[PDB]
Formats: sequence, structure tokens, C-alpha cells
Amino acid sequence: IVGGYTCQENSVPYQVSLNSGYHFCGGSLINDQWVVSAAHCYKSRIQVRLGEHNINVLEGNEQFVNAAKIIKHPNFDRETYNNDIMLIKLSSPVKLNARVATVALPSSCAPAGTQCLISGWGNTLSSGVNEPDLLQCLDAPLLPQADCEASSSFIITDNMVCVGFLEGGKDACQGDSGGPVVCNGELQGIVSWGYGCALPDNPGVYTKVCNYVDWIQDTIAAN
Ligand SMILES: [Ca+2]
Repeated sequence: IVGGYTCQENSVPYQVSLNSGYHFCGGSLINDQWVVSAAHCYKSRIQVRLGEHNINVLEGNEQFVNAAKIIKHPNFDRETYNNDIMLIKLSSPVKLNARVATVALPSSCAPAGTQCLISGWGNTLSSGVNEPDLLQCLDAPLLPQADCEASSSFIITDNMVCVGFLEGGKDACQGDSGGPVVCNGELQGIVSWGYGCALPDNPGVYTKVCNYVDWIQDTIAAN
């Protein structure tokens, strides 16, 4: 997260870190045994870390659980990142508490202008790379489709939504991928891609979660 602030300890209880020897993506706990992330974060073996604040220091609230089933959306297109969503079934249910909690699936698609919270351990610089130890937070609004593409060097599909600032300075970045965009307590987006990080005229692009609620529930029921 570029231009954000350090989240209060365990204030984003649904936030998880996908680890394969190192943190490489984020995700959201949607129930005691399922995590939703981005399909581009797929790896054959993943350890999901919950209850984290400082990813490099053991604090006493962590739960590390291996992924049992890693399911990418069948129509994920790696070229365009269309349908960039993935579900992870944990090897065992986690212990839900104050520091490890679930986030609700959306009941409807949030309107442009809605204020949301984006979080992650991704890159904090608009140039170069710096991985933070502590979970970063960013309050940003959902932008209208038209305003996003106005002066950007990219276009998006109907399964994508732009969240951020057209003036730049604040944005998600590499390493935040798969992470949550929560608006009014519901998961409305998943960190997916963008041109650079925090650049003027180029807001971040996120998977529009409200378009997949049915797929999510069916998959969870069938596995
Ligand atoms: Ca820790």
C-alpha cells in the first residue's frame, strides 16, 4: 500500500497473508475454512497466515494453516486478469476470535463514491520496492468506470472496478494482490492489477466481487 497508514493492531481481522516461504499475496477469510484471493496468486502449495500484524515477528495471535484446495476461477484470463478470483479451502477450520474474523460477501454492487478500506503488506513505494513489516491500511473511494479510463493507460472489463485517487500518491501495489477492499463491512473488491503504483491518472484495478457471489457459494457448497 503506497501512501497509507499502519493499521491498528488486528483491526482488519479478516486479512490473511499467503505465504510460500515468504509473503507473496493477501486474501480475505470469508468463513472458518475458506479464503478468497486473486487467481493470479495461485501456487501449488500455500500456507495461509491469520491473525497477523507484523509478518516478521511472532506476536502470539497467529494461526498458520495449510491450503487444502486451491481453486481458480475457471475463466481466469492471465492476459487481461479478467475473472481474477480464487478460493482456498483450508486444511482445517480456524479458531475465530477477536483477531481472526470473517468478512461478509456483498449483498449488492457498491455505488461509485462509496468509501472503502484496502489493506496489505505490499510495496509501499511508487518507485522502487519496500516491503513493510506491519499491515498497512488505505481509505479510498470506488470510482466511476468512466473517470478511471479518462486519462489512464488502460481499460477495464465489467468484472473490474477502479478504487483510488486520480491525482495519485495513494494506491495498492505489488504484494497487496489478492487482498481486500471492504466497504461498509462487505468485501467489494480484490486487489488485482494496475499501471505502476500510485501514479496520477492511473487508479488501481480490482476484481468486482459482487459479480461472483453465486460462483463463490456454489464452489464452497460443492467442495
Ligand atoms: Ca506475526
